[PDB]
Amino acid sequence: ERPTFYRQELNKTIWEVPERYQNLSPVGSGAYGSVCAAFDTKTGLRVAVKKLSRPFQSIIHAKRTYRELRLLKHMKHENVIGLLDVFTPARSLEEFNDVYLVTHLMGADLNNIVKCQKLTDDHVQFLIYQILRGLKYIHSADIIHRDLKPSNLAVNEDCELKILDFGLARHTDDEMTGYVATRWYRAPEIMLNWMHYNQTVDIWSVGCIMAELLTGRTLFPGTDHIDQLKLILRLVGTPGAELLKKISSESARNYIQSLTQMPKMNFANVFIGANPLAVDLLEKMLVLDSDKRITAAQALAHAYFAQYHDPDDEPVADPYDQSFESRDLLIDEWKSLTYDEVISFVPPPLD
Ligand SMILES: O=C(Nc1ccc(Cl)c(COc2cccnc2)c1)C1=CC(F)C[C@@H](N2CCOCC2)C1
Repeated sequence: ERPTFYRQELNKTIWEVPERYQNLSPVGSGAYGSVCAAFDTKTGLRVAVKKLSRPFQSIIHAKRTYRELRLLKHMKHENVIGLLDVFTPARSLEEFNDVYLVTHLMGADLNNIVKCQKLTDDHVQFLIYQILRGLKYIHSADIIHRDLKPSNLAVNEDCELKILDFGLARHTDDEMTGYVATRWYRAPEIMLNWMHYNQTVDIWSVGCIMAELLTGRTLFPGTDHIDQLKLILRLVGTPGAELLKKISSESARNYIQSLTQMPKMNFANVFIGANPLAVDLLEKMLVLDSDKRITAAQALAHAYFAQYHDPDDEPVADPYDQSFESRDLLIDEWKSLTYDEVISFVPPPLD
């Protein structure tokens, strides 16, 4: 009933995997887990196999593992990463210490593509169309990516795009400091802790990515947070009273009122020679007030995507029960939760 498992030490971590996974080759590790490329002999797919580093070490660890499983079990979209397989070598709940996730192997991101390929406006259209299509799906289930960047967008040779999160790491304070790609794509409200954030933080990141595809250059390469806010605000303008009032942090509100007031720039003179439709969409994405930002759903109807848009083939997600996000549980409760879900996984119909 249970497939047979086999052992292999790679980089002094033990991998126990069903025999159907062959030719395991390490691709990356990080505090939260290690990844291998593999060949699934049962489907003829090349796969990535993520083994979670100490999945139930803390409460906050055990919850995180439960969170990633649920997410990845829910996501079934062309432009979003799907789960091909999840497994444990544990034979019971008492043995359960280890969690392995299987997806389609990605190889080449948008950061590979913007660095090493001349992109036409049609290429930018197709790329941004697919992110927006994926985000419409992610957002309709109330899931927020929070970390959209070119290194989290997976792109094949026909320019076809999947949203994932490659992040194997902790997301600390220093990793966000300095001249770092980990902070260039973030919405200003979440970068600076301005207010309680929402879905539209993802849209900010899309406008950041999109700019970069049009110019082949980072839109906001801040040497630090404050220097990144000065960049942002130079492009889009210092806020007025209406937005100032919405920033819950009085301390941070006091800082943006220190700044010499600036008008929103002429985007057609920042983005010299762009499709005026690309320009227009950028101005409706890169809006400081997240209440005023265009949504994915509204963006898929923008004239800039007329060649791709089909309102009959841009689906929403199924209802996602996220009520667990507001419960306190013990490790063994998260672990058992995770376990039901492992033991319950039913494969994609081999498409
Ligand atoms: O992609 C995820 N996890 C994941 C889960 C399993 C694996 Cl194997 C991977 C890595 O895939 C690779 C690795 C190396 C080379 N090619 C492909 C990643 C995500 C985890 C999340 F918790 C969230 C998530 N994301 C949420 C927002 O919408 C998009 C999906 C994606």
